[PDB]
Amino acid sequence: DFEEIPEEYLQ
Amino acid sequence: IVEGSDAEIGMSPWQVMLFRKSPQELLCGASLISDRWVLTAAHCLLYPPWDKNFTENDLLVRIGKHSRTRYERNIEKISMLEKIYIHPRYNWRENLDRDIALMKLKKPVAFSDYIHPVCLPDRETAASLLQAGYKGRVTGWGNLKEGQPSVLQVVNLPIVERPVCKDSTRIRITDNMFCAGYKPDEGKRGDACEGDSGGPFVMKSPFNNRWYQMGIVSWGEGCDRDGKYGFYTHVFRLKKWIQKVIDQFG
Amino acid sequence: EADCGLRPLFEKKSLEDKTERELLESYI
Ligand SMILES: N=C(N)N1CCC(CNC(=O)[C@@H]2CCCN2C(=O)[C@H](N)Cc2ccccc2)CC1
Ligand SMILES: *[C@@H]1O[C@H](CO)[C@@H](O)[C@H](O)[C@H]1NC(C)=O
Ligand code: NA
Ligand code: NA
Repeated sequence: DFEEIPEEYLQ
Repeated sequence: IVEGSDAEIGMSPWQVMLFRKSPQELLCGASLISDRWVLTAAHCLLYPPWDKNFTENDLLVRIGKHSRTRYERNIEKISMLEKIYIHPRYNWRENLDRDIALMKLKKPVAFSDYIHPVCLPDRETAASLLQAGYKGRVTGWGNLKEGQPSVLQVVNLPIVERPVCKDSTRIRITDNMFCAGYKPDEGKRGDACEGDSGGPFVMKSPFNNRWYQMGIVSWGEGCDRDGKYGFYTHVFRLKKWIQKVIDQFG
Repeated sequence: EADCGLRPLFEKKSLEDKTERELLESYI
């Protein structure tokens, strides 16, 4: 359901 | 939020979403109190009965949001956590007494039309506004009934007299809590629900037109049940702890 | 925090949201 967020934040 | 409505754009620019990295999912609500500090409920981070014990790197906060699930490019800001601080006398074993935590952000967030901090009450505003029958406002992306909303939900609810709160539940209530919601057959309803925890209960002061965060969504039995009421952490009662954390960590 | 609690799209431009009057009316 959740749109993927930029990988910059997930790192 | 049960029996609420869609929020207007920028209606709650202090609203924060607590977001789990893996898997990517909403965890809780929260609130912006300065460009570096975010307030939430302790049980959003630590609740051993549910095997919940998050660490900083497990988490992000998303600020300025409206849609629950979209990545709101050029509007929302996503921040990493520097440090989590849980009240040292948070009682997760019994009744969620002192259900409060602070999160310090790694970098200050830039304010915008969609991002702006709420005020914290002082003793005079607390004494004036926290009275039975006076209404506050609760916001969140939690469940719509005891499914899930497309955008942020809002509901206005009256503070309830303390004996009515006590007589509504077998759980032991403390001075660090208050409850809110309509009585049965009053003709109106509404409540917070699962997923709204950690979000703010706010009131607009009629003296200076500023919004103040009086409570944090904490606990309840079911959602929007007749004769039950939602319980909120009493922010002013824990303000001295809030100030100590901020005046010793940044 | 000097500017806390004042919303850019509402108080800052003297606009009211659709249900804040319900709050004001409750404060008797
Ligand atoms: N209707 C509402 N306004 N709320 C809004 C908040 C949500 C989410 N919060 C919880 O689920 C909390 C987390 C721990 C268990 N708990 C409960 O509320 C339990 N049912 C009762 C309880 C158990 C232990 C200690 C204190 C209370 C619930 C519904
Ligand atoms: C939760 O985890 C933190 C760090 O991983 C630890 O310091 C704390 O004692 C743990 N508490 C519980 C109840 O699991
Ligand atoms: Na009771
Ligand atoms: Na009820």
